[PDB]
Amino acid sequence: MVTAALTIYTTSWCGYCLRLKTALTANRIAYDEVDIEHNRAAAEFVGSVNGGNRTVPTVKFADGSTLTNPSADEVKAKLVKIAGLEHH
Repeated sequence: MVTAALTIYTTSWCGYCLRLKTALTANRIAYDEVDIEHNRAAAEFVGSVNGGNRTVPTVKFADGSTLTNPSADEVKAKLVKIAGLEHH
């Protein structure tokens, strides 16, 4: 029942993504990471949301908006408003 409201794009080819991924996990933020490395249809979509690039730690919220390389603070403050929980 842990609702992961964040769709985070990840790969095994990682570095900078892991930084944010560690931050969000330590911040008790539930996220769902994508299969794009193996799952091609979603990989192409990364290129779409970044705009010709495929930046790893791209997060798409339940809001539909994507944040390419966000700060953990932003994510957490956006999470609390879009989920309407853990806000207070």
